Amino acid sequence: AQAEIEAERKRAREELRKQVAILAVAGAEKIIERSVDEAANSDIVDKLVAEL
Amino acid sequence: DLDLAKASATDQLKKAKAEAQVIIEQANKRRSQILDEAKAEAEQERTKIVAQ
Repeated sequence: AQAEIEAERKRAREELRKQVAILAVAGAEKIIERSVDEAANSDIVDKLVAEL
Repeated sequence: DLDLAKASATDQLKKAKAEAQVIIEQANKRRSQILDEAKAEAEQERTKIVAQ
């Protein structure tokens, strides 16, 4: 009975982890969409071609 | 006299042996009741704890 309860508590935390991560990246996508910059875009390109 | 005495022995032994078997049957009835009641009490604790 105590093993059954602790296991469901551990499941609830991993469930809650599944909930935030999806909506977090789906929000972070919008930070790109509203915080991307052409100098930062050029910074990405110029960085990777220098280490390709 | 000797023949009667030997037959009286075999009655006494056989009767005691049979009484031992019904003594054992009643202990099995108690055992099977005590363990079934243990399971039926324990489940009503587990369900109460997990519902809590």
